[PDB]
Amino acid sequence: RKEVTRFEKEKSKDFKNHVMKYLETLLHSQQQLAKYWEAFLPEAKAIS
Amino acid sequence: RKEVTRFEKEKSKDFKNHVMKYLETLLHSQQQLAKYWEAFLPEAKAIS
Amino acid sequence: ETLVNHRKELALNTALFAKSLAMLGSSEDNTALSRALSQLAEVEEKIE
Amino acid sequence: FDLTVGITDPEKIGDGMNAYVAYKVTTQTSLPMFRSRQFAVKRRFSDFLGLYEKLSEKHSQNGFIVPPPPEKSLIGMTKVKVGKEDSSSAEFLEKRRAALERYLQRIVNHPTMLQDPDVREFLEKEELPRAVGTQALSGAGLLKMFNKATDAVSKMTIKMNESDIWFEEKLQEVECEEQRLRKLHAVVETLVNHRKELALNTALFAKSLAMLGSSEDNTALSRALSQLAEVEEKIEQLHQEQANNDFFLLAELLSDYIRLLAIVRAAFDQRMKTWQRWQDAQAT
Repeated sequence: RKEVTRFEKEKSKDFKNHVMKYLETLLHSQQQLAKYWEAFLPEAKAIS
Repeated sequence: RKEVTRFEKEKSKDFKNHVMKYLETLLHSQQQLAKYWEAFLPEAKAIS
Repeated sequence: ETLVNHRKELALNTALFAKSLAMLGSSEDNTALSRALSQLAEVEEKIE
Repeated sequence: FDLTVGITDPEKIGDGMNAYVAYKVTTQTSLPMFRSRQFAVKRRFSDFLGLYEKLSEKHSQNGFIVPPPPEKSLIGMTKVKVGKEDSSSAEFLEKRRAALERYLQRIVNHPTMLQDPDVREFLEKEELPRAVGTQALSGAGLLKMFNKATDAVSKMTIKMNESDIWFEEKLQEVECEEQRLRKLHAVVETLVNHRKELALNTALFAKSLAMLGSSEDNTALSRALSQLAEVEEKIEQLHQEQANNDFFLLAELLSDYIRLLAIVRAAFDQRMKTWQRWQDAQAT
């Protein structure tokens, strides 16, 4: 039962792994995506 | 041949239709996408 | 038109992903994960 | 944290299919049960998973706690439905590194059972076994399959207790959980298959943009080609790297989680067997 408490702690840990997954997902998605948005709109002022 | 010149003009027109397609694509993609970015990051300061 | 067919099971696949988020977010008390469900399902539907 | 390690250099041990790759493992661990703060061990897998099975039978006889799997080989062409080696070539070795990092963290999690120093010195030294690690001697599991018939008639006399009245809610709960996660595993890997023809379809779209942008002088369209093909490839590699790496990692996570569930099923099955041992002992 103490080991059961331990693997609900790793339930918290791998749920936290999905939490940090969506953390880096929102992070790299936003920074890379909006980075080439703000880098490719000033060339798309009028140049395709 | 004058009709040929006319349908190269509509070649210009439907190429312009794809041009205005990517124009509205970049427009609505950027404004809607970055709109819920700037509307969902201030709630994701720390609230998931 | 193969992509037009492709996107339909894309959308059903990611919609059932959001539904499975709503499923597997049960039987747990990490309520930040519950808000993550309630925000991720709807932004997935926006992308959809 | 005190566990600071580094695992590099997937060095092969010659030619074959799914046998042995050496690992340069540098360990800079604190907590002076680790000897001298600077070790660099060369460890070959598919050799200490037999040590892990000695650990498995050990905690079967004494009720200890083992960590996540030190995943072995003989998996690319056998026992897996299926596995690919070009994707394995460094990356499933990194998945071995992930399972080994969880191995390290949970072997620190039992610190008194971490002070079974024989296996700790086995891990932090080099005395590597030979290449005979591909055989089948699972006759113990065969005898478990034989004793399953006695299990099926004694399980009610097991169920008359009180601790399983605390436990069986977790049993039915983890049954519906394992059903819905094996279904979600399958649909996740269906998306992992889906994204490949997604990426090929949109890449051939960019190539067809480059095709049909010929035979025309509307040079803004040519710049549109030259910008759209590369931003399509950016989107391609972006959702491609997400769509494989985290999906198949969460899949390995649930997979060896199911392995942990099966071995704790076997753990209270051993508790059941020792239960009926003292039961017919006091009867006779």
